[PDB]
Amino acid sequence: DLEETGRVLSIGDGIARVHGLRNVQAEEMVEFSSGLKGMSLNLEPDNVGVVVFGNDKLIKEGDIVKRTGAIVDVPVGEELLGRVVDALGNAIDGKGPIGSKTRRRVGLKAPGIIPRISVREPMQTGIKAVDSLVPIGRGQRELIIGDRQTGKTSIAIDTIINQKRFNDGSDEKKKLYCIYVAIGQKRSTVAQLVKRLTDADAMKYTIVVSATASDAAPLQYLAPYSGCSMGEYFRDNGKHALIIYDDLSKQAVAYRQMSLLLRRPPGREAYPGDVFYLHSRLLERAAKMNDAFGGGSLTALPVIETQAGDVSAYIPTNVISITDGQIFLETELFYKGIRPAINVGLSVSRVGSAAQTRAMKQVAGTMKLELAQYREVADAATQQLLSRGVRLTELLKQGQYSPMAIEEQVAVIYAGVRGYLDKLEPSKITKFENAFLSHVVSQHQALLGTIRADGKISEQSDAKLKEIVTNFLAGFE
Amino acid sequence: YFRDNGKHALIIYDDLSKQAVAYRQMSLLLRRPPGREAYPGDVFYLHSRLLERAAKMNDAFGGGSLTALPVIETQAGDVSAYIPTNVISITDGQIFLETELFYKGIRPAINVGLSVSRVGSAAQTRAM
Amino acid sequence: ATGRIVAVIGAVVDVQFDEGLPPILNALEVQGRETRLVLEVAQHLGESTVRTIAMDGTEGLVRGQKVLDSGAPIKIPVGPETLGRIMNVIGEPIDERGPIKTKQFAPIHAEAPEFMEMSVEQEILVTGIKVVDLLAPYAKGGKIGLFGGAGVGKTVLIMELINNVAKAHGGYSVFAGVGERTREGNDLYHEMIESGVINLKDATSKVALVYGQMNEPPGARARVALTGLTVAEYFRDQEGQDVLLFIDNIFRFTQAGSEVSALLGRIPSAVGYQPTLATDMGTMQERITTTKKGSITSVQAIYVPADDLTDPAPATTFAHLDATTVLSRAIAELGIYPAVDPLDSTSRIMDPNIVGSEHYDVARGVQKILQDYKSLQDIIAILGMDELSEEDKLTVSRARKIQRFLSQPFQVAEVFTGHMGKLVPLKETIKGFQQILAGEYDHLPEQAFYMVGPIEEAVAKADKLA
Amino acid sequence: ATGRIVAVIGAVVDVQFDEGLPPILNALEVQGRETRLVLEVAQHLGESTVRTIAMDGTEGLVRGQKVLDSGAPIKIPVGPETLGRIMNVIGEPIDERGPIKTKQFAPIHAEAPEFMEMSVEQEILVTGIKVVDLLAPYAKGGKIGLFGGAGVGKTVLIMELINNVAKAHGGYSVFAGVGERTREGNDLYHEMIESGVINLKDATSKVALVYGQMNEPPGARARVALTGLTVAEYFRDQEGQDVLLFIDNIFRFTQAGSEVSALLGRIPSAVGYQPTLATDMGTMQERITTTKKGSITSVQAIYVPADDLTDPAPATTFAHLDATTVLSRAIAELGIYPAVDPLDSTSRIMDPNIVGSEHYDVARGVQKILQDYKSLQDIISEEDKLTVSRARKIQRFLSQPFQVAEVFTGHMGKLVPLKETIKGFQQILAGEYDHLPEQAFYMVGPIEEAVAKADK
Amino acid sequence: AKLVRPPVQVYGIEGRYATALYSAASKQNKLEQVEKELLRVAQILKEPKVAASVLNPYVKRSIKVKSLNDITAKERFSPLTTNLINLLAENGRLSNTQGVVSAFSTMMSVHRGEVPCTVTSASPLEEATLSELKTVLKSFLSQGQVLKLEAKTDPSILGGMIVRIGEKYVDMSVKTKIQKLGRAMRE
Ligand SMILES: Nc1ncnc2c1ncn2[C@@H]1O[C@H](COP(=O)(O)OP(=O)(O)OP(=O)(O)O)[C@@H](O)[C@H]1O
Ligand SMILES: Nc1ncnc2c1ncn2[C@@H]1O[C@H](COP(=O)(O)OP(=O)(O)O)[C@@H](O)[C@H]1O
Ligand SMILES: [Mg+2]
Ligand SMILES: [Mg+2]
Repeated sequence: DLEETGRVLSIGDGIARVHGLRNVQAEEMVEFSSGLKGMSLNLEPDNVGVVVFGNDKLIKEGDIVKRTGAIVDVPVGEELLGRVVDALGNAIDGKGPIGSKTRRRVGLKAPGIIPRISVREPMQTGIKAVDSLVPIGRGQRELIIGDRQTGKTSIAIDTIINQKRFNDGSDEKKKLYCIYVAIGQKRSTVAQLVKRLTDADAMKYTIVVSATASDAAPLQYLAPYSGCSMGEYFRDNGKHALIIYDDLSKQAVAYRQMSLLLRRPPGREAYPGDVFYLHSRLLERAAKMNDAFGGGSLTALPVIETQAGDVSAYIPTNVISITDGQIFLETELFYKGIRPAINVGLSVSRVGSAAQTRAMKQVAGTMKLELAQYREVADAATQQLLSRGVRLTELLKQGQYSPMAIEEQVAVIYAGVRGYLDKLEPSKITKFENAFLSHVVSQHQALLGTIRADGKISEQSDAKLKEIVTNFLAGFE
Repeated sequence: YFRDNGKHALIIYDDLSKQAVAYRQMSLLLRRPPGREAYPGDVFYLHSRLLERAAKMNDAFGGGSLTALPVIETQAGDVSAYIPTNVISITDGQIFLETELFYKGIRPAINVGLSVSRVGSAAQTRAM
Repeated sequence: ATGRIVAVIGAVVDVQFDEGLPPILNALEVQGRETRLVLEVAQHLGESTVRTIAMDGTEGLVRGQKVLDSGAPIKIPVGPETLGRIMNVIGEPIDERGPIKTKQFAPIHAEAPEFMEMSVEQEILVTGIKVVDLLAPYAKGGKIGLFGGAGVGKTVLIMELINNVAKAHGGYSVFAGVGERTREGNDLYHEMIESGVINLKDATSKVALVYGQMNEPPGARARVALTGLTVAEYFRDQEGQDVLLFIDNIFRFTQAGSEVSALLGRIPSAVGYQPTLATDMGTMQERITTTKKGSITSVQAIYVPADDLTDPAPATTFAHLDATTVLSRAIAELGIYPAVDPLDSTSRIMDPNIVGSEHYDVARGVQKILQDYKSLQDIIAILGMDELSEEDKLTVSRARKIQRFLSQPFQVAEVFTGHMGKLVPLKETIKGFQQILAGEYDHLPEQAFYMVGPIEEAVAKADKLA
Repeated sequence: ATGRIVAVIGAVVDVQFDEGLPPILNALEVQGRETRLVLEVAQHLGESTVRTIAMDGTEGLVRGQKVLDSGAPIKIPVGPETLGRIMNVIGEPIDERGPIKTKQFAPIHAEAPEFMEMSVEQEILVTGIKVVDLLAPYAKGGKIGLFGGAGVGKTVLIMELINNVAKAHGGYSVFAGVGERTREGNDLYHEMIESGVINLKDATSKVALVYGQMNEPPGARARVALTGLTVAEYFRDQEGQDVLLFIDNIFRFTQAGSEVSALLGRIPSAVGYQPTLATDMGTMQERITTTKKGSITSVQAIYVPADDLTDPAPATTFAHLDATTVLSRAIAELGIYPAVDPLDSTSRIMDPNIVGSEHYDVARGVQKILQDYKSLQDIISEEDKLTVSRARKIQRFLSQPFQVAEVFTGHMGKLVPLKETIKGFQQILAGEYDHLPEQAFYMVGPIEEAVAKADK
Repeated sequence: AKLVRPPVQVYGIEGRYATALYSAASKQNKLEQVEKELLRVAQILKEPKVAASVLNPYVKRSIKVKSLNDITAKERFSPLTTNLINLLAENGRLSNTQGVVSAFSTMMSVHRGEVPCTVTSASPLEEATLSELKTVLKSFLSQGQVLKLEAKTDPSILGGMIVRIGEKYVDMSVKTKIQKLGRAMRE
């Protein structure tokens, strides 16, 4: 038979030229006799080019290749939550089979103009710097960009952990299901990350798709789309999903490899001509659906690694032109101890200021103004400006794996920009903050609760905050 | 025509970079082997057998002449590209224009340092 | 004519017709699809086989699938019945409001206007932005191109020009979204709905929208620019109106040509683009022009890959534009906005016989002083500021003041900035720069000019500085 | 399976089989040669033809020469009997000491451990070297980029790491000489024989050597790293140890990969490296990790081409480096040995959540006081001189007498454990020893011996 | 699918189709039959009518192969010959047909053991010495071979004789002799 079965003419360069399959469709998942799977990429007048999703070593010439009749898809559903799957949706955590009952095509298209609606709901990252100056809303694509070892994966992990305070509540309109796609990272890194999430008890609502560095380049090229489909499932059912592609530079590298072994004309930095469409067709699927489609959304946090802080490279500028903002993680800031090393001068969120809560906006518009002044100065008043700015940057520094609720953050920024720290020693601010937090978590649960429920800061709550911070400040060093 | 009928002409190709790009498209589509910047191998021939037609005949051929002023657009002042260096090596001297001199108030922004006229004083009136 | 599919390479389909080989640029339909799939013929490979660019996704195609010739290029509905709608590249309405009940259809491929039709009128177009109007003023009917890397402010600038020009406009207006963010299209649709320009309940809409965005395969991104051109061409020729045409982004047209050209079996030119880059851009950009039968004022955003302003695509586009505005990242990172580069933007009407000798002298003085400051940059950076001549310190101070003043807050940028958008008339700009040049404000701090309106607000702020 | 050579082009040999094609990455023995020549399969060209890269020179190959398939990748002999011996890319002893009488073999092409076998917590590897265990600790199972070249005591540091890991952790080491100068290979061999690391007379040798020299076809120089990694993989899995795997150099591994690619006709990537650069490095490095049996800790000498860290080869090997040990020459001229630069040596486990807040605090304090000492020495008071004294004592205390050099200076060997290093530097920073002379810390083990020497 | 390779190999598309037919025929034992029918269909496809129709680059591939089927089926073709014909036609490899046939003939020129050898001398030879030379250069051969003599005459070699038998090659001409003289006396 030469219509539902083929013979491998020549395997090499990660491509299998297969003879037969007169009934195969473009982008159809064929199955090699070795147990492997592949995608029917090229359909030529005599042979079929098949991308192999694995090691070419497992394939010889003459091996029979069956067809599955289904375009490349992944298993989706709630059954994936708490599972570590690979780019093909296969459990690699040894916890049995994925009990999914529906599948979704990885190569779908993004929703058009009408099914969308402007971003309106907050996506609390739990990080003071992000939530205050770079607000991210559900349905946005915010780019985490920066050099190697600057704190990108840590930001993503803090976000996924922070979502825990919502995913245990009642209203299904605030819960957020997270997905972390790993593209070419060391596998030990992903194992340790999965453990870190298991300890914080954030696996019960997270999926981890891992196409690590030892996986074939087609797996690293497909993994983002498996993740985005697992997220589109939640998006199309009125639910909310966050997804982190960590990172897109390594998927771009894998695609460049796949393109050069196919002998396609390399462009700038030897990248293929369509290295932009590669990421655009993927980051466009993170959308906010209107109510006539479910109200669901999908938030994407693509990570990008720059070389020597160079942001005007090829792939960084591509993703900057695709996403709705960025978060610059400088390395000189990371060296001086500032962590998270967010360059709040260059970081931006175009569609986030409409996603802040009222209270966070009340304190953060201010804080942004004073930080802008402090940055543009670096007299008698400018000394005050510099001092307030130094205090505020010292307030933005944060620990790790400890994201703060929105009410705690607005309380801290309130205590900061209301002048109440303009006399303390900068190097002590941090500790003050810590101590302060404990106090407010002990003796002011009702104030935090009403700031939360109201989502705003009323004048009664403002006066309570002022009196509370002054009482604590007087009883301090 | 004018050159051969005793009259004097003055031709201005504006510019030759775009003619070279058109020829490069025709070549690459004809599957001819590309060279530097994917230009064909004989683009120098293309510009030379054109700029050589600008001569000054003697009085046994009417005395007419034909002056050429080919124009060339460089990318960020890179006169070491393929087509710029070809046309520079072909012609009898250049008139370099810069943008730094153009915004310093010097208009026409002729950079006198790099501009040369291999003909020189023989192409001037006595007073000038 | 009925052919079959013999090769499927990504977005390029080779189909073998038995008899009745369709000419080049024809549209073919693929039989057996849930949604319409149009293939445009690009080559004749011999053996009665033709190569085609698909206009949508090509997954699920199988070798041997039927294909029907339509016998004509991709025809889109044109007319006043297209205003307030949203059509994709092949002309289907994608706004979910029913079909476009117009009378006639036009083909998206057409010949550029001849030479005798070109008009040479050059009235100025006051946008209200200080740097644009001072240094690179636009013209009615001209072609405007906003260059700039990724994230420097092209889209905000186009939204500002839509707010300042497409609202006080008399004629119609077209917006062609060629490979850009879809959420930007949704936001533009709704912002135009609320502002009364698009009227969904009656037939008084003043804008037609075409959208093939960065999620579409390269065929759609390559031809949606031509679709928008076709709509604007109808509104210009067949009604003699005054049309505006906002294209964003036009670099995606060339980039899509490059994405498909590898598979069309062609030797790559320089960088990696198709060998036919310049002529493709020419046959597209020559249709976008004001004839003597109408007028098309075009504003085209132009991406710049890796900020390389010598990349073949923008370096080829430069010749097609009447006025260029080159946003720069080195300036946006100074906090200045809009990030226009005052020393790289040009215009064909910056001529003393057009904008008046006064405007010309002011513009040239601003450019000259900024260029001198740019020359001093390295000395100032290494050998300190207090090692300069007194005249040099004067020029440095004045030039920094001018740098700040050239910035201006936008009405559409007040969502993530808070400041109030200003609209500086031309006279106010000329006067303010006359005064700053003359040193009439060497006592205020330069910080007073950052992000203000006219010079009155500058001195008002400078007083508020104490 | 028996095929025949149908084409020879330099180091690329096309071999045609009649039946039973060998899978990719298999080893083929060319029949009828004085010396063994192994071809490694790289492609299936069709018409039952495979393409291969040769592990040794292809002089004297005739079209139609028989070739035997081995049914498995390049199988090297592994086991404790490898210790002290030297072997080439295919496991033949090149030390002229007879066969490597081991009991089992292993293919050099294996897969990285499964996700369920990884170790979930990073833990420090105690090397007994004060500066390394304080300022730039070595993660157990991580890759360490060892910078610096000649005249900074690099090979002494290598032998001392071997010795310390063998004594404290009881795990052997492997030295893969990827693209080594043969002169330097022999020099290192003899230095290892002297310092007791290798022992040509008994069964107590610590390191196993694997050499692929500068004068081999690029296939050999590309696969020698996998050969060394296979020896170390045996020591980790079947013995359950904490192995060290020295790779010198790693940039020559990348270069061999690039050459192998260019020979097979693949289009070059950016700069000039192979299109499969990141994937080559990944499939190599993802085997060096910790499992539920043991671990493998790799120390890789990094060469930076044209002193450019944004070059694709350093930029790609950096993604796998958990630490860094910079040997400066200025620190060597100052009499400090090991000459590890204290400030430039970084790490990725210098994190309180990992090394504990105590250790992190002591190390951060040492780094801070050394940085302040440099900033003060920029000028050349009240307590600035106190910091200067403490910093001079810190610099002196960073040095250490290596056992592998006992034969030279007679000084004993000091394997300072982590607790005593932490406590000693804690006491030096607390000012407890502000009165001792600064020379009382030069070349000392724990702080106890520092005060003992301070007595004299 | 296992293929039996001929003892001599030809390359290019010609050689590929030639060895394809060799394997297809040796798997049903019709070597001489398909060989003679190949030579005859080669003669058929070279008569000006069809030899001119076959290479017209516009005649449709389906109609061309159908007409070619019509033409070959009348000579009572065995299935293998018309199979190869249709395989060449539906692949557009018809202008090469004769070449393939040529190649195939040479393959049989090795199956029968035909060793082609040349003996080039100054002047034409009489067949008594030619026959004793056939005997001489037939003595080299192993068990079971036949030999094809193709002798040419060139006075440029000024005498002697050159025996190029397959790959073996002895040069007993006076020319290489006097070149040996020149090079040896000069050195
Ligand atoms: N806010 C922080 N506070 C304390 N430590 C931090 C903080 N952020 C990062 N770190 C530490 O600095 C290191 C940065 O590594 P991290 O994975 O978080 O960033 P990365 O960009 O993903 O690095 P890589 O390029 O290797 O993936 C981590 O070891 C982390 O523990
Ligand atoms: N007039 C402006 N004022 C302040 N910020 C601006 C202004 N214009 C652009 N920006 C900055 O640029 C970002 C978006 O610019 P945009 O036009 O969308 O980039 P692109 O060229 O990719 O389309 C904004 O988030 C903002 O940070
Ligand atoms: Mg990471
Ligand atoms: Mg844009």
